[PDB]
This record gives sequence, structure tokens and C-alpha cells, in this order.
Amino acid sequence: GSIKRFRLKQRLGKCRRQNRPVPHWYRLKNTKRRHWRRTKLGL
Amino acid sequence: GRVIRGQRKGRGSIFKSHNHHRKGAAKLRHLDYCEKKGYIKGLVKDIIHDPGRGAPLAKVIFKRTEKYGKKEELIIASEGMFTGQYISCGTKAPLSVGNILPI
Amino acid sequence: GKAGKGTGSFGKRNGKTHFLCLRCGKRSYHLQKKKCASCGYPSAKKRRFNWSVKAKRRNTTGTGRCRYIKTLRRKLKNKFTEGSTPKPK
Amino acid sequence: NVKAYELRTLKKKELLDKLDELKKELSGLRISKALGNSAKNSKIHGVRKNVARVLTVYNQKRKMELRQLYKNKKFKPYNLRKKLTKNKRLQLSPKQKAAMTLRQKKKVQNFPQRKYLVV
Amino acid sequence: IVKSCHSKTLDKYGLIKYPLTSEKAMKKIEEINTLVFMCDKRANKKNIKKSVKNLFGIECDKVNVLNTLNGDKKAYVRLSGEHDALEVANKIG
RNA sequence: AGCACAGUCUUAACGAUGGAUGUCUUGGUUCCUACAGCGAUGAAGGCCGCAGCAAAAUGCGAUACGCAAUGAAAAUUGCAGUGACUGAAUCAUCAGAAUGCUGAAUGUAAACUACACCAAUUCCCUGGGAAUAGUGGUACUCCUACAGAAA
RNA sequence: UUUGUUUUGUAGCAAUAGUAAUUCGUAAUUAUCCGAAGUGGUAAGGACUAUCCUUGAAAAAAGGAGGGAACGGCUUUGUGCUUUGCUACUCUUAAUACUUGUAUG
RNA sequence: UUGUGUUGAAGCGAAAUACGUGAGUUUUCGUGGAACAUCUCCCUAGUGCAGAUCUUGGUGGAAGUAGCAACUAUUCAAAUGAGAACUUUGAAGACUGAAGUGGAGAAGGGUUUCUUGUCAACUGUGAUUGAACAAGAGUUAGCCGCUCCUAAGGGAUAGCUGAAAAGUGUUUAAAGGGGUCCCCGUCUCAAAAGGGAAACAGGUUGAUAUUCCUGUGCCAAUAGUAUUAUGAGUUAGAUGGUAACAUAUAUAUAAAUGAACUCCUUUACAUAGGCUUUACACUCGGGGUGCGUUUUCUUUGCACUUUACCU
RNA sequence: ACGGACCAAGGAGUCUAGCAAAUGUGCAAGUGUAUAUGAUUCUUUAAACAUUUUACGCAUAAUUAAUG
RNA sequence: UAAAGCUAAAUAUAUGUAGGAGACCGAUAGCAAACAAGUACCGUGAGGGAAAGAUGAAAUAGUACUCAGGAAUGAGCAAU
RNA sequence: GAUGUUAGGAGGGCAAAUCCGCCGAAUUUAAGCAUAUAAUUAAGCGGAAGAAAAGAAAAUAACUAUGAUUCCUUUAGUAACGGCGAGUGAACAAGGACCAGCUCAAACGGUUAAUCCUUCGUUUGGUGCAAACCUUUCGACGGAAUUGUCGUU
Repeated sequence: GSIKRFRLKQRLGKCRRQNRPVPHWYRLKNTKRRHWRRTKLGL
Repeated sequence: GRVIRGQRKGRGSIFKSHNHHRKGAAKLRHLDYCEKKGYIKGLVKDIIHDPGRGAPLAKVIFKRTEKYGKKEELIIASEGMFTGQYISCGTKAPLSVGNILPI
Repeated sequence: GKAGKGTGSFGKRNGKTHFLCLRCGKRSYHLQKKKCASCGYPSAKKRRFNWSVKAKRRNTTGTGRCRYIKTLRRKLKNKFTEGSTPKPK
Repeated sequence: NVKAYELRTLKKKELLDKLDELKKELSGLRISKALGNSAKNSKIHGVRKNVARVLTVYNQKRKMELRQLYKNKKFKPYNLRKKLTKNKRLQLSPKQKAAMTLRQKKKVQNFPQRKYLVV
Repeated sequence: IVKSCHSKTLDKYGLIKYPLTSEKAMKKIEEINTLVFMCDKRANKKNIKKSVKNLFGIECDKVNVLNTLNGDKKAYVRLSGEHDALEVANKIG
């Protein structure tokens, strides 16, 4: 909801941050990826 | 078999008394030297309804003798007693309706 | 009827009973009775049971960082006196 | 770039202000990185490591002088005293463990186990 | 317990991370004479005000604060009308 | 430029699909051997962070994919960059320093980054000179000693 | 220093804003923003009447009252009290200056 | 023990004037690219599959089949594009019909929001679209809420039980505060719809607004000393009205002495019925301004004509 | 009558204890060196080798509730 | 010689750590996990819990160039 | 006894394969089932170490006697228990591994607590670059202790 606790909001931010692809310069040498509608955080 | 309703009653989960709006326990004055050898008169200020019971309660204000101040008692009102009436409690209280006397 | 035994009643599924449990970090903290179903956080102890080898082994010692005991490991084969340093070049 | 041995001889002033100016230049580098500029981004690692070295030397000096201050006095703070294992700390001392009464002490001095041979 | 290491509380170099230069911040600079800073989440109004005072010789009418989803704090600092936000922004980049 | 009926079924050759078989194996399994407690000096566990570009795993803790020291010792590199002609680049060791918020968690609380009380606190120079709302302490039970009150 | 008669102002906010228009290089000018009513939809308030073998929370917080504990200032004797000589004096708001750790949110 | 392998091992596909009765064995060609036998004899076992509604994986006929059927409905032209029934624009025909696919919130979700790209997969037809993918960005409060209070109730303390784990929660408690000896007194949590200090309007962005800007306010707090200034009162606390009661208008109605101990009020409360007042809503007529109809009629039909909190 | 649409791979009388029979082997009124010890054995070797002239098991005698 | 107490060795170790081995298994086997595995994912929760190894000697040889296509791709007299 | 943010300290939690206490089933077998068995087991609660626990006879034996505990071989599937059914089941001696004994209480010591602890100081020397560590006995102070520490056996 719009109403959130600080820890919950920080967790949401971390979950969003962990949802980005592997950088290309690293691929020059990810499976833990989720969509908001398919797999719910549950946390 | 299973536990019957009468047995469930004593667990006191949903069978506790509904007492949210009760006005207080109906008890007369605690025994005191004034009641042992005399009279102390309290003024009944209001007659209220206790939702649990059918008998009306009387709020009686006594003037404390040990210290300056007043104490409120919730007595069970007897028929014919009215707000603004002084009731006497003690050994020497006159025998009249509403007074508290030794039997 | 309409909020029947299945899909209709599932429609009313909001209002969680468990949350994050600051001790475990796992969503097993019962909000009404303020107690974690996984570790029993308000209790001092950890709430382990011998009838769950899986549950024991997925949160035993060594499943995390071991920040301090792994440091104190290997001290036994060195036996350096505390405060000692190697001799300078 | 700065090495630990060169600034091991500095006073605490010349260490603290050097740390301050190092932090200031690191902040400038971070501001430049936040802007579109990225030419000097590779210097951030070196500046951070220099800050770490300066802090290491300063903290080691402070710890050494605190230990010098609490030299002996038999009541050092907990962090200053030994950080052995808790069980080792609570163990009886070797002297206490080897302590023996007068009776058995005199018994063992008078009748010690002794070396011998057999024909 | 006595501590000898120099204090590792958040000082000015670490309370304020860097200025924000998105389009919104850039236009705010001349539109409403405010700067936008990214800060660590443990800063507060007084912390940011005093830190920007001691980092650049300016004082602020008011500082507004939000917590972004990226794990940092955004501070809208309204500089006092005595001086100009554009000149200090140019001075710092 | 011409000719095959179509479908269904059989056989062969070459393919498609699929991932069997064979061959590998920085993994497992079992046995043997040796050592063996961690924690209020704050453990295990959990969160949150940390890289120039950095999601995970691994590593680390505001000094944050690493500091110092010791041994080896020239590379490390995807780019950028950093290195001596060896406390420097990188490994190994790891004793010094440092080790966020929690957690027995212990000031009161907790789907609060909520709220107390007591010391103001910290740093620099060899009594001054600064900067800080920041830093420590305060659980319950018990032991030894001490304190002034009580019959 | 009283009672009767006119002008102004959308009572201040307030027109400077908004809206609907007419123009002008493409930011500015100009004009309007006032004369009366009906229906009872919604909401709230008021004063009531009625119902209960149903009588329909509490605390934080705030206020009022009963009571009458204490009592000027400058100077002075003796041991806070009796005392001598003189009177212009006590609270309340706001600002300022200095101390107080940095004295708004 | 004694052998084969880069002059190609194992495996695999097809085979053979091959051998065996048979399980099989042995050869050829092709593929393969690194190991493989031992039948000389023996030792050893997780050693032989057609089935177990067997286990796991892969794949069929059904079959281009069932089907892609609620929500009345689409059409013309243009743009983009490799490509347009389902992207965008204009025109038309319609729908939802203030009990709305209209605006605000809660629970739940967590970046789906915005901009710019963009189409491998998904968007059960298409797709240039998109809640997909990629890169950036975006959430601003003394006044909106939480935070405070207490409720149904929860946890804990003292005890008392119990091996403990746990169960109950004042059941022999010497359990913080106030004034200056006494008085009162378990702690803590539990409401984003209950109680509750205080904000409005206009504007602003691609995305935030009682949060930003402009203007105007309001609430709480503001320590000690000393100066000024404001007011009252005073030769130790004011005055009017018969009364109900009223009075401090200083920038600002700030001050009308008042201790301990008390007693009240507010907070603070159900339902039903009508009556009434006000604001908002709707509507009628006039005036003004703009637009529309005008083959015919029409002093006409429509729109605007506004005014927050605070004092 | 039930199971089987198809194919690949996996897929089920085993291991230990104890008893007996059968057969092979060694010794024989004896047989088995148990645990353990020693030994210039110690990659193999956790196996091989060894045992200063009443250890024990089974057998060498049976029968009886039993003194025997 | 009870109603008091201490005491090493020979003994045990499906745990942790570190070594060494095997007539063991060889990716449907072997631990559940040879891999980013107690991971992804499921359940309100207690819990449940996978799949997934192999180019080549060398990508410091990972497909240059041309043609046809909007592109994906395809083809080549072109190429490791 | 209380009360003390008085000084100095300890306990709490994790981890369990082996180890020590408690608590405590049923599936199962008996071809049914109730005693019995499963089993003094699983689950549950608590507590330690590198081992733990046990341990120096209120022990065996009946002999020509042995001599703390533990473990191995054996006694021995024996004595015995048991709807005497299913099933269960030790001990002594013997051979080995290892091998270790001790002290409180009680007695005795009063021409003298001869004891112990806290705090503050002194030096006797040593290994460390350092950090730090091992030895040192002269005390002084404040206490505890005769409601009993220490010495002797």
C-alpha cells in the first residue's frame, strides 16, 4: 500500500535493485530474476 | 464423544460475562469504627442502571473521616429510596428504609 | 454461496497473519500472538525439533557467515600469543 | 599514493589533517562521478586505499599510546585486556591447578618417583 | 571499555554523498533557488543543514527530505534569498 | 521441354526431433587418522551495506571484493587504471588495526529506524584550542566486599 | 458627547487570483464578473417526542471552582525575627544584549 | 596372463556366401575421435526386462480437430511503419448513464508510475501496442497520517505451581511521581475508521502536492540574567450590572495574586419519528459577453457571470 | 476378465546374525591361536608373518528335578 | 565397613574441522545439491523442495568479406 | 533481612556424533488380544567435555582364594524372567588393554587462627623488536573466620 514501514520500503527497494540484468562487460567473460505479476515477494 | 457445551462453559473463553458497560461491583461500605459505634450518613446522588442486572444501583457519597474528601459507594437500591436522600449506616442508625443496620 | 468454499472465499484472502520476524528474517512472525512460528523469537531459545532433520540442517551453524568462529579457526595450529606481531624485516 | 611506513613517523595532527584532505578529494571525485564526468573515476580506488592506510596508522598509534597509558595498573579495560576464549579466561590458572597442600607436597618431596634400572 | 580509534560516526564527508543533476534538480536550481543533494539515510534536517553550511558557505531557508527506493536520502535545500543557488551550483559543478 | 493419380502401408539412403550409448569428472560416498566449544571482551543465526563501470555467488564491514604486518615476489587487466629496475602489481600467511543494525540482546519498545533517564561528549597541542544532539552507561538473577538506614 | 439622512467597500482576505471574452510584437492591453426567486436532493446543527427485563466505552489532555499557605522596596541594631531614617513600587506581554553545548518545528 | 589403439579405441547405423540350436559371438562399410579388451585361470557384484493404473524423460494417432460465443457496434479517411480490423489523429454511428470501466482512499501488490527507446519471447488472431524488454528518472509536510491515549485484549514483573518446558498474573510486594514528612502509585504493548494542538486558496511538473512556488494564516515551544517598551494593580492582589451576567481591543483582549488538600465539567457516546435552520446541490426569470440555429419559426438554444482558510 | 498409446534409461530373493544338511579343504582325539602381544614389516601393509613346555569355544560321556 | 567428596589411562564418537585412502558411484548413478543448492519455486504457517555438467589443442583461432533480405536469417567464387 | 547504575565478578544463547539427568509412546510381534513385546526405544525438557560417566568395596567368593573404575575375548543365549506363550536375559571366576591413588567429616593442637581473601605498594631475576608473559617475598590496609580456617593422622 501507500502506507509503508521503513524496513518494508527498504526491502522493496533492495528487491527492485536485485532485479536488474547482468552487466554486459561482465557477460564479456541472471537466473534469480522475478516479475512483479508472476512471482510475489511474499515479504 | 466430544466435550459437551456445559463442559465448555467453564473454560471461560466466550462464556465470560459481558461486562463492558457495567458500572461497578455492588458492595456496601467496608466495616469501620463509625459503623461499629455510631452512624455515618451518605447522600445518594444518583440512581443508575447496571446493564447486567435488573435492580437499580445507588451511588452514595460519604464524607471520609480519616482524611478530608469524599468516597463513592455503589449500593443496591431499595424500593422507595430517592436521589437527595441521606441514608445512615451503623449500629445506631435509625430503623428506616434505606439505612444499613446490624440485623 | 458467492464467496463459496473455493474461489469466492479465496477472493477474501487479504490481511496476512505472518510477517518478517526480525530474528529469523523469515515471514513466520505471527502478528496476533507476537511469536515466530519458525524460531519462536520472543523466547530466548531457538525452537528446534529433532523430528525435522531438514529444518535443523537448513538453519544450523555454518549455514551463515560464521563471522567470528571462522576467524578463531586455525588459531590452534599457530598458538600466537595475543598482541604478538611477526618480526619486522 | 602514500605508503604506511612514510607516515608512521607523523604526529597525530599531520595524520588527521592529511586524512581530512584525502576525504575532501575523495568527495570531489565522487561529485565528479555523479556529474557526467567519468575521466577521473579510476582514482577513487587509490584515494580510498590511501584513506584506509592513514586510518590504519592513526588507529594503531592511538591503540599503542592507550596501552602505554594503561601499562600495568592491573585493571585495564576489557578491550585492552586479553581476548582469549571465554572458557580459557574462566579456566583455573596453572598455578591454581598445580597447587597442592602441605601434606601431599611434603609427601611427594620425600618420596618422589625416581629413575632406576633392572639388571 | 575504552575506544581509541577515531570516531566513525557520519561526518560531513559521508552525510552528503553528491549533488543530484537530473532534469528536475537542474531546473529547480534556477526556478526556485534550491539545490538537490543525495545523502545517507541516517542524516536528518539538522544534519544536512549544518553539513551543507560547513561544506559550502551557504545557509538554507529550509531542507525537505525524502527516502528514495535506491537506499539513499534526497534533500531539497532551499537556499536563502540572500545569495543565489545558480552561482554556488556553478562553483561546485 | 515432357512424364509420373492421390492417399495408406513396407524397405533402403540421407536428414529433422530427441538426448540414449560410449568416453570423460575440481563431485559424492564409505573407511581410517588427528584435533575440538563458541558466547555479555556480545556467539550462532538474521538483516543492511561495500567495487569506477557490479545482479548473483564468493569476500568483506563506513579503513567494507579489502588496511597494516610477514613470506614470495612481477604482474593485474573486459575497458579504465595501478605497478620495480622491491613495505608498491598479484598471491600466500595472518598475530596488529578495524569489525554497520540486530540477535542470549540486556534502558523501555517494536509490521515504530518510536521514547526515556544519568554523565555533556570527542578530538588536537604540551594548561590551552577546536568540533560535536554526537559518545558511553542504565535488564534479570546470583556471589564477595562495602554503604547508610531498621529491633 | 446621543438620535435620525447620504457616499464608499464584493467587510478585511479580494482581484493582484480565477473564469468567459476583445485586441496587440508574439509577453502586454481593455471590458464583465450584478438584479431578483423557486424545488427540497444531500449534509450538519437545533429544540423535541417516543422505545428498552437492551440505558447504549475509557484514558491521555484541558478547564472551572471550594480553600486561604507566602508576602513592598533602600539602609541599619542585636539574634529569618522587634527595631531606627526615606519611598514612588509588583506582575504581564514584546524586543534586544550577554551567559547557557549549537536557544524552532 | 597377453594383447589392440591417431595407419583411429569405445560407442552408434546399416549389413555378412560368417559361426552357433540358442542366448550370442565374430567380421564389413559408414560415422566417431580416445581409449579398449583378455575365453589363460580365478575373484567379485547395485549383473541381464515387455508388462508392475511401474519411475523419470522424450514422442505420437486423436488433429490443423474441439475450439478462440458473457459484456448491443462499428464505419470512413489520414499518419507511422517492412508489415495495420484490434498503434495514433480527424470525421461519423454508438455505449457507460453519476448504484459509472467517473473521481478519491483502505487491505493486498511493489515500481506495474514517468520519459525515451524498443519487439527474442509474452501480450491464446495481428500488433509498429503494452502492466513485456532496456536505459534513465520520479515520491519534498510543524498543519495529511503514524508517532500520544485508552478498549476488546496481548506480553512481562511479584509470587505460586511444574523435572523443566511452561501455566496463572497481587493470590504474605519493603514495587516511580508530587509537594515538603506525608500523599498518590505494577510495567509495557494493542485503533492509519474510537479520543486527538494547528492550513487555506491560486499556480506549478513528464512523473509529487493541503508536502513544491506565491500570498495569507494557525498551533506548539521558547532557559537564566539585565535592559528597554506595553499595559494593568499598588500608599497584599481591578471594576461595572438589581439580576441573568459583563469588562483588559496594548501591532497582540497578555496580566483581575493565590500554596497544600478537595469537588466538579469537557473529552463522552443508543435507537426511532417527525418539525425546523443553514450551507452545498438543482432549477426559474432579468442584465452583460461569446457561440450555435436561421428553407421557415424563434426578443431564441447553450456556456461564463466565481470568492477559500483566517480576522 | 484386469494391465499395456509409443520409445529410451532405471526397475525387484539381497545383506547380516544364527542353525543344519550337502560338498570341497586342512588337521585329527583333538581342532580353532580369541582378545592381545612382537617385529630393522610400516606406499601397498587396514595385509602378510609370528606366539618361553593347563585362556576360552566345540568335541572327547551319559543320565537325573536333584544331593549326584 | 553405607548414608560426604576428588581422580589420569585403557573406551565412544551418523558433529565440526583437517589430512589419507577404496575390488564404491560415474550426471535418472553418487549427498537433495559435480552448476549461482537447501538455490529457484510452492505453502498463511509448521514445512515442502527441484531441474540444470562436456565446442575446440588453442577462441591470445567464437565465424572476417560479398550477395539477397526491413530484419531474422540464407547462400557463396568468401572464411578459422 | 531489605535497599543501592557502590567496587569486582558469574549465569543466560548457539552447537550434539560420542556423553550425563528427567520424561515418555504407539506402530510392531504374539498369526486375534488385554499381561508381555516393541522399549527402560522414538518424540519432548534440561546439562557437560575433548572425551563424559564410573571409580578406590557396607565388592566377590567359599578357593591353595581374589582386590578401585572402564573397555575387549569369554562366561552365555547360560542362571533366570515370561498368557512359562511369543519372547526376554544378567552376574562371578578366566584371558587381555590400561593401571593410581587420594581428602573432607570425626580425632588431636589454645603460653594464644598457627588460617583465607580484597586493595595498595617493594624487589629476585628471566625469555619478547614490541605487545605482552613467566618467576619474586618484604609488607601495610580493609575484611572473612572460634556458629571453626589451617596443621597432624
